Amino acid sequence: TATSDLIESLISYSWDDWQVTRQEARRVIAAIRNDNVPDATIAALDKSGSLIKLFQRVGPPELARSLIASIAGRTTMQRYQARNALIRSLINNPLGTQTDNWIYFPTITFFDICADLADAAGRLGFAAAGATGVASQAIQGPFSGVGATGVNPTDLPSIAFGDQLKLLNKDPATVTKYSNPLGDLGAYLSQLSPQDKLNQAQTLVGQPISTLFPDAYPGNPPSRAKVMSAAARKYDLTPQLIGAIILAEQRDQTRDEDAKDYQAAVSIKSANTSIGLGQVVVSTAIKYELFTDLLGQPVRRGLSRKAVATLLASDEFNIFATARYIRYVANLASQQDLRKLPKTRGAFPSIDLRAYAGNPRNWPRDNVRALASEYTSRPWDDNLSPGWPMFVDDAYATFLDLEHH
Ligand SMILES: [Ca+2]
Ligand SMILES: [Ca+2]
Ligand SMILES: [Ca+2]
Ligand SMILES: [Ca+2]
Repeated sequence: TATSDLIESLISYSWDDWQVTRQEARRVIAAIRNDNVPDATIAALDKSGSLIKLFQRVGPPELARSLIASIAGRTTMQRYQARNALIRSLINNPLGTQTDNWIYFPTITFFDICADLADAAGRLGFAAAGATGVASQAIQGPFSGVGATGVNPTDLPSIAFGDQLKLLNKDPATVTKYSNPLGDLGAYLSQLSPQDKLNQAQTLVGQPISTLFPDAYPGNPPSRAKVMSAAARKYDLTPQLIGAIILAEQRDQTRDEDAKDYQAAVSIKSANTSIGLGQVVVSTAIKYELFTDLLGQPVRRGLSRKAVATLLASDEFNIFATARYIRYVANLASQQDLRKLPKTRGAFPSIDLRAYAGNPRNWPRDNVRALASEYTSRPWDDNLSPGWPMFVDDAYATFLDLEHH
């Protein structure tokens, strides 16, 4: 193909030219991504013995990641040929892609994640690129975590050593610095205009996902909204309900909290923190296999705890995890006997347990309120979160209003 022709030239050596430079590698990657016949291109490269050379010669891990994610993402019928060539290419024991943010994924696992993600994105309808909807520039206070800013938790600088020492000694002032920013939830909402609220919601859903696998997508990363819609369809939810849960968490989130969430989880301590958009707890993601619909069993079986924590920092994995767990909680609700949940019935008298089995568009508002309690706290133990239900319900009202807009 025209693309394989160019790639063969770019990776070749000459009288001069004893290396595939970073710029040549970038051109190769762009050619792969711009290609209208990617399977044909891979077939041609393999036939000429150039496929293994391609993987071996694109050296810096950051470029290897882009190359491998792009090829895994674009291939269908030649998927196996690419994977096999990648495997053969690693015989001289390169770092491959296993560095930096991706140090918890072996190189072949990186390929397999990208293949599964691209396939999921295609099948579930979130492959298509979103606009560069604007992120918040905030660096502290409520609504300054990744939901607002698009700054990935895995990209945040190491917490200052002085603070790590204070956090270790459980210093009140420093703990607060890295914890939930909101005390009185209702007081927080009371200080926002309707327009402020719609703005937050739009900021959250309108911007591209902060993803650890951007080149697995055919173009630019999809909007949060698109991924939330895909998850809503997969789990019989709505983007308004998923968005309400996430907007509540993100209002009660800061940049510093994000840094602590991630860094503690992958430290030698392997802390069980809540991570990312939906503040999914690492243990919950493992207990309930929350990536089931984006990653195959072979990939999931091999994931380390720290790999799981890292995936939770990738917005699309987090949105699917959040949504799958919401549907788990709703399904569990539908199996309950309301007579055995007198505190729940007391607090939410219009709760309809059977309705939980269906779509949120047909849920009473009390179902949204009760589920908010039972998302943040243990589900259906008849112990309720004090203020989370009205906090999420207000965000829900906003999404119904935004949906209105
Ligand atoms: Ca938080
Ligand atoms: Ca797979
Ligand atoms: Ca509970
Ligand atoms: Ca909307």
